[PDB]
Amino acid sequence: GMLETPVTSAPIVATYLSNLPAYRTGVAPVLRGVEIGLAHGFLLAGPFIKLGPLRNVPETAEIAGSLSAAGLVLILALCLSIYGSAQFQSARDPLFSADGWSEFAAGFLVGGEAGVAWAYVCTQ
Amino acid sequence: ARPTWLPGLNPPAHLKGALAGDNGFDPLGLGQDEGRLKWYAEAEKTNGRWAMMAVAGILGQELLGVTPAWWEAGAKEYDIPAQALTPIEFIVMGFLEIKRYQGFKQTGTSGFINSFPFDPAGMNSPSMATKEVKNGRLAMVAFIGFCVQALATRTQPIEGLTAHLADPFGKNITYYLTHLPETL
Amino acid sequence: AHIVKIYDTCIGCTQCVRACPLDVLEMVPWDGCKASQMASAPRTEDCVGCKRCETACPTDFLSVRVYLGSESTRSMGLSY
Amino acid sequence: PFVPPSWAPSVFVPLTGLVLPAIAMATLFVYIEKEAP
Amino acid sequence: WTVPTLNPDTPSPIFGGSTGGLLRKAQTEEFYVITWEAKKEQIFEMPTGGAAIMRQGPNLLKFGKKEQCLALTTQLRNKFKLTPCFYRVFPDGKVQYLHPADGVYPEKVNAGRVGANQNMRRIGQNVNPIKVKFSGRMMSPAEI
Ligand code: CLA
Ligand code: CLA
Ligand code: CLA
Ligand SMILES: CCCCCCCCCCCCO[C@H]1O[C@H](CO)[C@@H](O[C@H]2O[C@H](CO)[C@@H](O)[C@H](O)[C@H]2O)[C@H](O)[C@H]1O
Ligand code: SF4
Ligand code: SF4
Repeated sequence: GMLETPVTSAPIVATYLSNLPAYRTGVAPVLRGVEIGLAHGFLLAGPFIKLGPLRNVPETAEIAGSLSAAGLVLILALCLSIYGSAQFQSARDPLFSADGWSEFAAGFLVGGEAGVAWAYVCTQ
Repeated sequence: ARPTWLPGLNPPAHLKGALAGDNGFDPLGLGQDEGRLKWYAEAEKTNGRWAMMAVAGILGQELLGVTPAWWEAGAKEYDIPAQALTPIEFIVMGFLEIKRYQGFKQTGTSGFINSFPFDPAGMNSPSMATKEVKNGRLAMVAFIGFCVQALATRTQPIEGLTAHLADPFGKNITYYLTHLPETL
Repeated sequence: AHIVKIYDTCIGCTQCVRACPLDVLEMVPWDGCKASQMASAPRTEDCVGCKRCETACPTDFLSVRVYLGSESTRSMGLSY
Repeated sequence: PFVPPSWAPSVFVPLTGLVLPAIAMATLFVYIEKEAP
Repeated sequence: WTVPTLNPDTPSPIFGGSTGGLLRKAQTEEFYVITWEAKKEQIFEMPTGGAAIMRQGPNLLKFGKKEQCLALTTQLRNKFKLTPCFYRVFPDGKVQYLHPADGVYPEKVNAGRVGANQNMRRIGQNVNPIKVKFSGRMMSPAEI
């Protein structure tokens, strides 16, 4: 069969993945979308603020960077939505279905924008 | 047991719950005619769709700092005078609406120009239909609030909210309604 | 699926059948040549278009010809 | 009468360079992936 | 000769495994199974890479595409003088048998086969492309 390896087949690694929102079955797709969106949205603000074109402005740097992070989350939400449209047109987990993914994309937008807003509040 | 607008109310016969946003709220029995119901259902969306854009526009214009009030904007002067705005609007807006009706008759669904349904991104689903009307109904009710609050308060929507936020118990409808001459 | 045709100049050497790496061709009885056998292409849906059969045909011009056509998972030789 | 407003580029450049391409790509991606009945 | 029936419980060669094996296609579209009898335990080369030891007696392997099965068949026949046969297996559980289609390897002429895609003319006697134009689809003169 496939080449066995500790990275591919280890107990500690398997348990960690099984607890991630993507693999945690039994949770509504919308809730998983919010949990995933919040984590990525919070991180997405970092690089824009520190290395953006308006990084050296004292107060505008925080606003401009976070506002660009919010924009990228919006674009990503569109990518999630159209992916579901193309992939699911006609199985065990509700997420991998036309109904499930549409809820998942909506949750990501709500969670992602909340994370970007929450990141801004931390700064000011 | 589908929820109803009034707890303990049995939905009437003419409301079967099929249409998106159905809650059994037809006390006056207007939708009892199937032919009229199909027209009304589409008519509800378009009134709501215009409302949703209008509410966003009023809020967008206010937040961005557009100084003229959303009700005084008509009197304002632009590069193109009213001598040309109305003729263009009638010609352009007529074509969109004339073709909208033609498509609705043939297919029965909403659309844009020659696209019926107009769903480029393939987001259409039974869930999205409910989300559309409920946001649409909210905008319709919200817009009337903008119009009524303009008369009572003569203030922009957010300005009214900020005034309400400033003093919660004060700046309520009682102040503006009772002290109407002052706010005018 | 590709198109594979056997023409009446075949001498029944069997080299095309041996060369084929997907068992697309086979030999069948015939009376039009000394060997009394002719090449056949019954399983062209498995053909990938390598043209190893044409490389192996001694006759001039070729007696087996491959015309690349519509692509698919089998004809595109994919294992994924 | 013809002269557009001085703010036209501010709206149309982002609109035709960032917004319409996004909708166009989404429209095309969904279209090509769509399966026949 | 009758069509053999595949035995899914047939033992497989001694192989550690590799990254060149089956992919998600096997679980959704199809895969291929090759079986043969071994006179003695011997080392052979896997078409997917590496070396495997064939057990004495029946052996069974699974491959991702037909060419891989027929590549191993050539190795077993030419060097080890064995007589392998392989199938096409679908995810629904159906099993299709092929090679040898009629029990005799195609290189050897056998009575009962029906000629297919045989043109009783030369390559130089095909019609011109203009005469097969607007036939509803791109058609070569050889097709007609
Ligand atoms: C790879 C090459 C590269 C790099 C590193 C940069 C870097 C930068 N560019 Mg430049 N740029 C590049 C190529 C690059 N550019 C090219 C090819 C062009 C021409 C098209 C430009 C044109 C350009 C412009 C026009 C501008 C920049 C700007 C910037 C700055 C901000 C970029 C930003 O907001 O990123 C946002 C970053 C992210 C969203 C994330 C980045 C990736 C993260 C850090 C990956 C982390 C992975 C992590 C470690 C994995 C963990 C796994 C674990 C959990 C298991 C920054 C200094 C801007 C500026 O003002 O510069 C001063 C700016 O205006 N660039
Ligand atoms: C353009 C306005 C409009 C239209 C045409 C409709 C049409 C419809 N609605 Mg909807 N609705 C609207 C606005 C509208 N609605 C608004 C703003 C709300 C939120 C307050 C709702 C909340 C709502 C619910 C909860 C339900 C409906 C339902 C219905 C159906 C009822 C049957 C029928 O034939 O009604 C025909 C109706 C008309 C032709 C309306 C004519 C104009 C009226 C008489 C004016 C009333 C003015 C009012 C008293 C003053 C303003 C109040 C405002 C400020 C709050 C039908 C599809 C039911 C359904 O099953 O839908 C699928 C249902 O359950 N609607
Ligand atoms: C015509 C196309 C176009 C346009 C209009 C822009 C515009 C911009 N680019 Mg560039 N870019 C383009 C093509 C374009 N780009 C292409 C093709 C590439 C790849 C080669 C890049 C690669 C690139 C990089 C790598 C960077 C830029 C950046 C920028 C910004 C530079 C100015 C600044 O200081 O912004 C400051 C920005 C702000 C103060 C915020 C503006 C608004 C944000 C981005 C979105 C807000 C969305 C809103 C909240 C919600 C949705 C609204 C919507 C539905 C209407 C600006 C937003 C820089 C930047 O800062 O990006 C974020 C940057 O680092 N671009
Ligand atoms: C169905 C569709 C209905 C119509 C929808 C319209 C959506 C809104 C479009 C708004 C476009 C921008 O329009 C708005 O730009 C400027 C806002 O300060 C104003 O422009 C004016 O003021 C500017 C700021 O001082 C100056 O730089 C301009 O020279 C001056 O003309 C325009 O007079 C106003 O109309
Ligand atoms: S097609 Fe060519 S190689 Fe094949 S049997 Fe005929 S002559 Fe021999
Ligand atoms: S092209 Fe390749 S696969 Fe097809 S018949 Fe010739 S040798 Fe066989």
